[PDB]
Amino acid sequence: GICKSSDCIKSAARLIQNMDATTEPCTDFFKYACGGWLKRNVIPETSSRYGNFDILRDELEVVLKDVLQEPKTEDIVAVQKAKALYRSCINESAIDSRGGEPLLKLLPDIYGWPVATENWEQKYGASWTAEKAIAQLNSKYGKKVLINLFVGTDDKNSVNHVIHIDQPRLGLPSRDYYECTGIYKEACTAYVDFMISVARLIRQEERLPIDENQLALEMNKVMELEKEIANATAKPEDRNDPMLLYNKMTLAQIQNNFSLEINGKPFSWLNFTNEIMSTVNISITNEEDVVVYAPEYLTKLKPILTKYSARDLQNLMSWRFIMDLVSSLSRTYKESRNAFRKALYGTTSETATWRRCANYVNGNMENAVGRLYVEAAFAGESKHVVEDLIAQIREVFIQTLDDLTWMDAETKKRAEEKALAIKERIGYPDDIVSNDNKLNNEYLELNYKEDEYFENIIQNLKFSQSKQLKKLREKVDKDEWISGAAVVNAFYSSGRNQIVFPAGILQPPFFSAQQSNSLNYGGIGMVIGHDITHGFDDNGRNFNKDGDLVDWWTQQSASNFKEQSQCMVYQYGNFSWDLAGGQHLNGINTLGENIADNGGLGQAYRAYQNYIKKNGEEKLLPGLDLNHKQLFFLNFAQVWCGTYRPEYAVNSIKTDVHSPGNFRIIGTLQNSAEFSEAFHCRKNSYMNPEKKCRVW
Amino acid sequence: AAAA
Ligand SMILES: *[C@@H]1O[C@H](CO)[C@@H](O)[C@H](O)[C@H]1NC(C)=O
Ligand SMILES: *[C@@H]1O[C@H](CO)[C@@H](O)[C@H](O)[C@H]1NC(C)=O
Ligand SMILES: *[C@@H]1O[C@H](CO)[C@@H](O)[C@H](O)[C@H]1NC(C)=O
Ligand SMILES: *[C@@H]1O[C@H](CO)[C@@H](O)[C@H](O)[C@H]1NC(C)=O
Ligand SMILES: [Cl-]
Ligand SMILES: [Cl-]
Ligand SMILES: [Zn+2]
Repeated sequence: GICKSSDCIKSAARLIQNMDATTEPCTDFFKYACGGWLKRNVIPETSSRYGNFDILRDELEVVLKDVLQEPKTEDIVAVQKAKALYRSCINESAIDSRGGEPLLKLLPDIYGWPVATENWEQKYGASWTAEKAIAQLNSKYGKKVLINLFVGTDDKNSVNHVIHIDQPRLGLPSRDYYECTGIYKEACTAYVDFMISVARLIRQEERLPIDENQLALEMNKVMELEKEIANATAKPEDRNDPMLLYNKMTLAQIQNNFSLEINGKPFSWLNFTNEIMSTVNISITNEEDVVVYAPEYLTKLKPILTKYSARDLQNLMSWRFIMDLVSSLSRTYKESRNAFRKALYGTTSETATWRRCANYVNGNMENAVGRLYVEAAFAGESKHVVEDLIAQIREVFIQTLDDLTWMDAETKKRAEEKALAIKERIGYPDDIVSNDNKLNNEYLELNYKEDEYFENIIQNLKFSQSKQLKKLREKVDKDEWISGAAVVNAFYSSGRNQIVFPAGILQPPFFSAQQSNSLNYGGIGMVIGHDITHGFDDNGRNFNKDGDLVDWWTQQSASNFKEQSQCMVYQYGNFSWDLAGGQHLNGINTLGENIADNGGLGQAYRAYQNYIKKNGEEKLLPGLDLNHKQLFFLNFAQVWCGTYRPEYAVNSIKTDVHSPGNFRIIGTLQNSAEFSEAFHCRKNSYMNPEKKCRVW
Repeated sequence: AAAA
């Protein structure tokens, strides 16, 4: 009766080893499905979180090591530069011998770092301008400080690019940290102690007199400046609706509305925008359209930067860039970083050098490392099987529209328009394997020296930023993938109306051609539904079938969506996370991902029921009293098995737009009538409550 | 995104 094939057994073993059958599925399904995993596994010293995703990403890093470390004579140019970059990164001897020499060479190009400079006012401060200072970091190194000017896809014309103006990403994980009291006092102290440590080492390098009280004063001033900038930034709750965010206006208007006075000299946006864009030979006039995402920030910024000199501002601007570079320097500089990462993430040790490097080259040469990965790990024939499952779930999503009692039939037709217009990107672009020319031409502008890691990373910062600003006048590439192939994740692009499933997630426990379809639908099936559902989530649902920010919702169907989805906002809002000192989840920040989980699992289950009706049942797995209907739900839960450090649990609640592992399982299965039926759970039990939140 |  039951299956007895190697791939059936591997499934059973993993399923049994992970689950704890001495717990009631109706009392706590997380502790039921993962209890076995929790008992055996402990968070590694280098990790802040650990689970199925983080184990697979660590298993993916091993595969990247194997290919990058060993050269081959048959390898093309694009590959050689990837492997050369890896060898340059892992050579500790070569890096350590330089010390902070590469940084001292670079500081002059970014108008120096005043705290670790002598007579700065005369050297730079004299002929210093807010435009050229912020523009250098932005244009040369891709570092956005005070003003975050970048070039991206236009929300109302998804084929066109346009200059965006937004608030900058802060030094600490979220604006919430800059209170610096209670749970944040630890991090804020370490952050300023990290500033001083790096400042001290640079002065020792330059042979200047170390005055401890002068370092402490100047760097607490940098903390004071960033506290004001942090307070001026809008909360994630006020950036949820993209219609209220998108505010297109010309540079002419921006100068009239959002004028600034930095170090006496009034700020010129025309001079500033050109200083950046002139790097790639493109002229900007006052009649240039600019999507301002943070108008309230710029308004609040005016009175902040009027009471701070060029010194105080360049101390922050230079520090914010140095902070990133520290990990590309000697062990002496990396020591000060690891101290700060203990307070923030809870990690007692530094990530293995070969793991940091494998990921760095994978991030700066996606297609090159993607080729090496899919050549080794990924099959290729599996791409056919996934394409079918996506088509099945896409149809199952449309089938559900007719059943929905809160959408008028005109909005249902417009929802089917987007649903059928969703493009699917599976595994990898076939270009990187077959077409060698295109791949070599991508990294042609890059020349790496094996004994010059810091010059290599600074080169990659130019190549990246240059590649982006180039696109301002270009029609967006429809063929260009958003993610590389060597990634354990899955994405949706609102701008392209595109679902993406890299080769990294097309593996157990999510998908395998051999393993039971129950597990496939429970794993990848839910993920496919999730990223489809992102097309119609709180942000997702404001974008048409061409990925344009246009309203296609009736004032009743829209009003209903809010009313219906407000359920999940309250549900997840009423979850106290023990690992984060019993703080409640931000139900508004997590809504988008929560909607996608609840929608995806439901869509995935129906797609499996359509498979049951069409293909009948399949041989059960050994050593398990669970039937095929349950193994679907068990596999879904085992996807999210894992635990967090308290230091990063705090970090997670404020930043992460995802709910933590345990509540993604509980939250959705509480809202699943099919789960309660499959596991025969009584009404009023914790995993089967009366009120059930539903959207898709 | 599914995870971070
Ligand atoms: C590391 O760099 C040093 C200094 O340039 C060089 O002598 C050595 O060959 C490199 N080591 C390896 C293992 O590549
Ligand atoms: C921070 O911003 C709020 C408004 O969001 C304002 O009331 C307050 O004065 C600002 N400064 C401080 C130090 O709280
Ligand atoms: C911006 O102003 C500065 C100072 O007057 C000037 O050197 C620079 O040429 C101007 N614009 C550009 C695009 O460089
Ligand atoms: C818990 O749910 C109740 C009822 O929906 C609601 O009044 C309350 O706001 C929720 N708690 C939160 C979001 O903290
Ligand atoms: Cl900043
Ligand atoms: Cl860091
Ligand atoms: Zn998602």
